[PDB]
Amino acid sequence: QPSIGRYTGKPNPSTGKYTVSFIEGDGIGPEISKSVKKIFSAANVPIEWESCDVSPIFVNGLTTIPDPAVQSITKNLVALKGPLATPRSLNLTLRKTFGLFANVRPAKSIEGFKTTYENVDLVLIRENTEGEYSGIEHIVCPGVVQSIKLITRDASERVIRYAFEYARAIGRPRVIVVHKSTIQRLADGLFVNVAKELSKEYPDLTLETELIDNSVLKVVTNPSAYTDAVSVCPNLYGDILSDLNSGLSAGSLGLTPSANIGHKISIFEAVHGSAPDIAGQDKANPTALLLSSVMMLNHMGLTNHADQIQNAVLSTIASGPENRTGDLAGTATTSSFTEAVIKRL
Amino acid sequence: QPSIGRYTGKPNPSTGKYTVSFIEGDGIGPEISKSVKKIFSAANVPIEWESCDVSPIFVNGLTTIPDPAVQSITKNLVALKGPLATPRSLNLTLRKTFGLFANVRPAKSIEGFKTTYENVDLVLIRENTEGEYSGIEHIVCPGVVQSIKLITRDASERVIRYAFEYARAIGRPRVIVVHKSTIQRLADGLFVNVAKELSKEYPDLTLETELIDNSVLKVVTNPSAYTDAVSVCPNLYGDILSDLNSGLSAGSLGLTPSANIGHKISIFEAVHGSAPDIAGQDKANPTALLLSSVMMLNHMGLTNHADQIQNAVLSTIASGPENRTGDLAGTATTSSFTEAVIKRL
Amino acid sequence: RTLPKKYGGRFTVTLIPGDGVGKEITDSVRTIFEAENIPIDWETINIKQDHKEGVYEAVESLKRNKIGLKGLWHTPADQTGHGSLNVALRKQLDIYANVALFKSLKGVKTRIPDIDLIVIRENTEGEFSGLEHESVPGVVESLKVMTRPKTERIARFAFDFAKKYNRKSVTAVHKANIMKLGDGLFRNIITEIGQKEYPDIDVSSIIVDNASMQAVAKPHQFDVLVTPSMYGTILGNIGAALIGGPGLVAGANFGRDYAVFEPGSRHVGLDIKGQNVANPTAMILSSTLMLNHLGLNEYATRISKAVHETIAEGKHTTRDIGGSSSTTDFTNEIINKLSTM
Amino acid sequence: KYGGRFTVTLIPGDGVGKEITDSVRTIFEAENIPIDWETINIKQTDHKEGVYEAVESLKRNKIGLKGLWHTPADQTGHGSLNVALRKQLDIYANVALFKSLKGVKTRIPDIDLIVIRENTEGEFSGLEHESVPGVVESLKVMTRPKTERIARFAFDFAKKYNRKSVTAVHKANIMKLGDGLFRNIITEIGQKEYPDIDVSSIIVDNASMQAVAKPHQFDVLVTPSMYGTILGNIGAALIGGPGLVAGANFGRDYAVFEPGSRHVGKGQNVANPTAMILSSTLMLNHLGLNEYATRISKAVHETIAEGKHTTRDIGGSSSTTDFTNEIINKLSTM
Repeated sequence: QPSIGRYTGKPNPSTGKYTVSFIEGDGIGPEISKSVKKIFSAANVPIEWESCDVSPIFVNGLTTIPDPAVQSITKNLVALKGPLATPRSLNLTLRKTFGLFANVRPAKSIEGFKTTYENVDLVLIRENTEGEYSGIEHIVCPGVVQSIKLITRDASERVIRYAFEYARAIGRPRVIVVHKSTIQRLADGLFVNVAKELSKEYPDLTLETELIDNSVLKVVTNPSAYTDAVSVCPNLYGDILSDLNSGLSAGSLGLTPSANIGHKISIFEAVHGSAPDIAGQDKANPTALLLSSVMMLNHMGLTNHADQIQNAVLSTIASGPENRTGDLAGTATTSSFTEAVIKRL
Repeated sequence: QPSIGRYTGKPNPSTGKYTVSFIEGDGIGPEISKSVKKIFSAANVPIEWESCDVSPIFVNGLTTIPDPAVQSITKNLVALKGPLATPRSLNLTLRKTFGLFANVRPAKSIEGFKTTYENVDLVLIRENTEGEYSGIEHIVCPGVVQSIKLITRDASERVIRYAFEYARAIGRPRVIVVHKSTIQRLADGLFVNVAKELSKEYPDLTLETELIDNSVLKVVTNPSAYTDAVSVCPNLYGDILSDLNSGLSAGSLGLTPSANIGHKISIFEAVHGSAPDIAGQDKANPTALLLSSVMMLNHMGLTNHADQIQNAVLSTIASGPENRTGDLAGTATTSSFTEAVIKRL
Repeated sequence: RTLPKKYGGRFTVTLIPGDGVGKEITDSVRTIFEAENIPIDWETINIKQDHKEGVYEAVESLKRNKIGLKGLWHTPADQTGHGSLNVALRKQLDIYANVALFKSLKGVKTRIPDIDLIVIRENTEGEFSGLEHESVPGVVESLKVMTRPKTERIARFAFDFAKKYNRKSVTAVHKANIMKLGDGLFRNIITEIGQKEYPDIDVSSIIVDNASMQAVAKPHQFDVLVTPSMYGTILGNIGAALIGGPGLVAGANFGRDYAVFEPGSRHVGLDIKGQNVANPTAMILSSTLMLNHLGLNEYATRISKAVHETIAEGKHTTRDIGGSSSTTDFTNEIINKLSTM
Repeated sequence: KYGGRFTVTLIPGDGVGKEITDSVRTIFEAENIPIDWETINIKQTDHKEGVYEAVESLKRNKIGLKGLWHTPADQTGHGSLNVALRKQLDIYANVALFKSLKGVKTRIPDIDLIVIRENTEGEFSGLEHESVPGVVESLKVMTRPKTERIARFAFDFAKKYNRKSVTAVHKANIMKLGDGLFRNIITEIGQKEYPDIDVSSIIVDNASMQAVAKPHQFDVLVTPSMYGTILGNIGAALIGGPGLVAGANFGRDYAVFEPGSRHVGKGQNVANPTAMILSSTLMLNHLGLNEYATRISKAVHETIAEGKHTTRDIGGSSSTTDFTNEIINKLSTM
């Protein structure tokens, strides 16, 4: 496990159980969180929850995160949030308060589930601090919008460090830095240079650089060619590339886990929406939130429980059409799914 | 003596004479440098010259300073340049290469010489690194030029330190930070905040802040009101203010010394032009360069020679119209002036 | 109706008195005006403790009346041209030309005598339309614009003004030596509009640092100065010092459809804090610029002669020009020369 | 007809560019088309005297056929020639056509999208500076007149080629002002000026996902400079690679035809000339020929449909010359 955003262990002195903030969110949030707890109890894992509320409080018009949740999460060092609907930016303040600088986005095919692309196993780490997130827009002359975007060596030498340590930590040879024409944008020149500087501190790893143009041409014609690699990119192309990857693996954000790594805190979440018009009806698909659990486990050190709840479980239960869910042309229900998983747990 | 840009002493091991780079420059440069040497020899000061050439070499189209002069000045730690004509910017590269971050511009009335303002004794320190010097211009839409200007805490906490240590070093109670409306430009808010932070490390000094508007109103109606104070400002207003101060003291740049202080090196110069159309004719006025010499001496520790060559000398010789020079409605020549100074030297 | 509000011979003009001192000098004008029985009705706007409902009410009043008389706030914002009112006047009413008149007065002891310069500064761009940001900690970045249409307006304004008041010199003040593009544009546009459209007027250029030096040492060489936002405050304050202080400086602000009259220095160094001690001259003289503009100005010549005469005889003069009388005493002396006028 | 002869600018490019260019020159002389090449020798996509000669030739002839440089500059839209065409000629609209071909093994069949990208602003007109060490700042503009042009261009193009959907691709969720402007202008110009055409919007990240998973939902995509390259490369992958993608670049007065993917993905005589030839037929259409365009188009479609003589990138083993000669062969018997 990566030295960069290392988990400071310490189970509960009394219970022998690790404390983990929740944030069940809304829409299909509740019923998906319920399924995670029933599979975490049923597999007997060293974890006691602590549901937080992150409803956007306003302080000086600047969106701030409630102190109840801040204290909870700063203490536990880990959180596992579900979806939440849309009112600054909820997700943007979340990353700013907890110092989350890296976003980890896996995209893997499900064995035994026929999707249009096959044998995809992609990992993409994107920067979260700067770029278009800390961007400024203004009107210069009457019909003219100017954008101002920032990139720094510090923030870059950090996702890139993490990318290296993460490739090592999952046993992958190459880290690929994706960028746009290096000579016509010295912003990508800075990102690439930083990556070459760190190349030497990681001799077990091969550093490749690729034009984002070529990357998308290759990955789409043959996704497997990147299952031995970990890609990093600047904040700019991160949104686009990660969503393209999930389109290769599944055809939607439905089955996609994500990790937001900070220097000490780390939040794990599915990236699909609240989907309110399917709430209560027990049709939700907890696979996404489940797989973020796995990533969370693995970040805590509970490797045995991680593989247990991932290896068999939902991965293998997503085989056989009477399971699945409405989204994956299945017939099962969020309840029937949870225990169908506890079956081969 | 200021700890900020402290002079690393060391006379010549053999001669017992300090080494000092020159750069006589051009136009009336030669004849004005000649006068400085005749007065430095005649007052027996521990200094051997080393005339440098700084003619702008071009390296990658980026104007660079000749290596002969670089090594000379990096070694000597002090230089004393006269005027030089105009071919990116000669003076601008000079300050970049030697790390000169502060410009010290005194403006004092001459005792016994009738000028339109009286009893002015002003000291202005301005930042030299950033501002409009490291500025960028470009065309955004077809009739629209946008300017980009930068100010940093680091460069500010440095002219401001120096301003404090220089006020202590010349026995003045107040340092006045000059700025523009603090609440409608958070650039001046940063400069003022930095000054208040350093205020506490210098308890013997009184920090006042003033709107540049009010400063120019006060200083022009009554110059004397500031002869107990040292003013610092950001690079932006530095040009304008220092030239207004010299308009008060003399009505031109003719009698004005300046110092360019860096972390180790320090260059001293007059701020008037080459004035080629009066070269050779022996009509030049060395007072400006002479007074830079005094500042140089005082920066080196030769206080006794400083006051000698300033206290009596040219200050007192500028009394009596058969001295002076053509510029000060006088009759003397640059030769007759030099020894008229050596007289009371 | 692009015209100043007027019913039956009477103009309605917006009056924005300002703070306490602003109200004192504003009342001086109100008093002289009733005494001279001028056909002006004040629509007075109370901007109570860069308060948002008052700024809205002043803008709305100016939209209706087109002409305004404005006092001071002696907060740092009002004196520099920022603060809610000034930005509203500049963004909503497009008032783009600030004019300050620096004429020496007959009975005021000044180190340099007989000064007569006019400073015209651009009021919608540069300093007044930037963007500033701190994107990495400890680093502040400014992004300011200079555009040709805005600089063409200010050029034509300056030249049209020189024409109207028989001035013979217009000098553009700029920093084109360093800002070769932006301030180059400024110097060029002014000098071109000079040669092609106003040949009877001498155009010239001066770098701003040199102009500062030249202004304190030999002010007589200048006539009309035109400058960007950023240098006009500095030149104006040299101007104010040259003639005996902010209390003597008339001012006006123009847009295409609107005009607002107000002391040209914002009473910068007009401290003299106390009750009834402030010099009302700048407000009164600005008042007469307004009269001229409204087409009155028989009234303006009289009021102007009265105050020049009153300050010429050292009696009843206010404390900042060496007298010892209150603003009220000074006002009453002026009104007194008016009845016998 | 009976006319005279068009002079068109030919800018062959590097070695591969010259191979595929010569494929077109060969097919054209074989079909005896009334076109005279005014061929311009541009050493590099940077060679200052060459770029000046190409611009000057385009000013005279108005129409151009342009090969590739496989430097990273040419493939991204930068480098001296591309900026000259954009700054001096005001060529503002890049069009790429992604049609699936009958005999090419693709994971998703029957694709037919058109990507139209703005070519004078955003990425192509910025300013970048490093003013404090280790900090790079970008200043880009999006303006309403440039986005109105690209809007009308896209809708005018949909109208002319009987396309029924135009989707604006943007990032207005984050860039609420600039990309908001873009989305709004496209949708307004749609409802007021082109009612017979369906307008829609899609955030660019979602469009990426949607393009690799369900390409069929899209028809004509219109995007700013910055997202065009990414969407275009998904497009190229979807139909079997860059060698199959026709392209054109338009200004008001000028048109330059060239492969629409800049051939992102050598050896001697092995490159696929299809993209160049198809772009060549777009040019024929534009010049008003296009009887010739229909024939040449049928020839290459037929040749690639039968797996014989196909070049190595679409599963064949023939050289570019073999492929060209096969096409010319079906032409004479037509």
